[PDB]
Amino acid sequence: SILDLSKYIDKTIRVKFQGGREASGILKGFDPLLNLVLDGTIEYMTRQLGLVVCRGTSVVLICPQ
Amino acid sequence: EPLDLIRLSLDERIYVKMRNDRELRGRLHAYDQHLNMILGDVEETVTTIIYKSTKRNIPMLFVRGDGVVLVAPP
Amino acid sequence: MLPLSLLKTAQNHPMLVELKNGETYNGHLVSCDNWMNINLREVICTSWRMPECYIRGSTIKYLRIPDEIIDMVK
Amino acid sequence: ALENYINRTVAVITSDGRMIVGTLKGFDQTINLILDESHEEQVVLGLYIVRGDNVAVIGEI
Amino acid sequence: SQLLPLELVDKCIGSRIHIVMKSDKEIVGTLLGFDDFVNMVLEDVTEFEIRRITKLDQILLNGNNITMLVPG
Amino acid sequence: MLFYSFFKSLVGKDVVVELKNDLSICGTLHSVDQYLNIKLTDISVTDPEKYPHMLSVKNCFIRGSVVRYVQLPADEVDTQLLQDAARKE
Amino acid sequence: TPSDFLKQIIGRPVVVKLNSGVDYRGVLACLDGYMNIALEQTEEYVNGQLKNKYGDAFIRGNNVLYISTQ
Repeated sequence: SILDLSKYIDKTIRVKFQGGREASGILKGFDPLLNLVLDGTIEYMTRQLGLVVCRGTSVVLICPQ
Repeated sequence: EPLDLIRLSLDERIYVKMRNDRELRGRLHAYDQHLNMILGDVEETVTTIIYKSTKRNIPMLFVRGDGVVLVAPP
Repeated sequence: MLPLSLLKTAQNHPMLVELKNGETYNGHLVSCDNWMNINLREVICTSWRMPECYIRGSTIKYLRIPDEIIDMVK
Repeated sequence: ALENYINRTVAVITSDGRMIVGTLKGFDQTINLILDESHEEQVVLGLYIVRGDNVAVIGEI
Repeated sequence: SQLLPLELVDKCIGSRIHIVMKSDKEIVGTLLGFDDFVNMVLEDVTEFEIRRITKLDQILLNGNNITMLVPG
Repeated sequence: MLFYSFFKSLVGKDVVVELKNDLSICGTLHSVDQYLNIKLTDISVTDPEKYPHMLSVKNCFIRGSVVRYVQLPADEVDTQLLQDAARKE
Repeated sequence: TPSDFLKQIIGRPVVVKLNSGVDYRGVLACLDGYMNIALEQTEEYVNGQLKNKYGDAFIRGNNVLYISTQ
């Protein structure tokens, strides 16, 4: 993969999703398909979820925080 | 299997729903897994917001499968 | 030359990506793959300055290249 | 195949109904077009990369 | 040491889950199972637009439009 | 793979193509591919309002994914062939 | 585990919901790997209003959001 997600883990990231969703969370886990596991997940649509899993296939953009 | 039960109606009048509130009725001539379609003697109705427009194509319209929602009989 | 090759060798250049979203992104290019997924450094995004960004290929509309481009890769 | 269009000027219609004029330089199997001297009349850029997704229509002029 | 996401879905099997589409729809029910494409089997699922329906039995939810999964 | 074959049997025929964005283009089918991309020669305007912003250009590459309908004439197509080949798949 | 499901409920009564919000109640004749469905069922749940009644139907698998039993 072109992005080394290893650095990010235990770091707060900002992910845009296809369909106009923003999510900010703490990167707990990830895969080669770019599915993520986020912690303290807040979804800006304020919406608070917790430990979420984000489908890599709709993962549209990813920055830090 | 759902694609075979479509072979079932070949040469049999069919009713087709497409994205964008359009509806076709015509005689099934051909289809593919993509549910691409050829129909003949087919009338299309477009509902635009309420009015409905029509369009006739007797000879043989082809239809790209990706717009297709439903395929049944009138 | 092919889009992908062009990007592949435009590594280290500056470019401006339009998203399907309507978002403009100004950055220097760091990595590209065959899906056209991008990583950029020194980033500014317009509806925000960031260190690094990742962009899925399927969400790009078009990429403005620096005019240097042809001479820099080739 | 878009091969007969290489290095010639083209009309480009995007799916959203927008219209471009450019030199077609590169193109791939996914219809990613590589473009030069583009105009949308105000010039957009000297070099630009465009996604196959956005292409409705190419015309040779 | 890495936590794989599919492993996170695996352990929420038989639990309550919220499934958040890429649209403004949401489903909460018991997670019965999932595949590699993350198609999803829910049981007795509430359907919401952000209450549309109370489902009784088993729902296959197409992984295609799934955006977020939330245990609990 | 079938509709490719079909379109190949349609070359040098006049057809009317309707794309999703409400654009309508008459012309001569010169080429056909696996994506069902079409190439038309001798571009022309079927309808007054839909027709996009062209003129001098006479040849177009149309992306398959952007076509809704292809308009055909009962004369251009053997129906029975089609039917048994569709059965065949 | 999803395949087992597709084979478990065939011939049971199901609601199939499409991307557009339309819903189709009918009997499950079959279903393939691409989510194509064989239905021939009514288009209205009840309260909103029944929009069509069709005996046999095909639902394009790209459009399906879910397949649910009652």
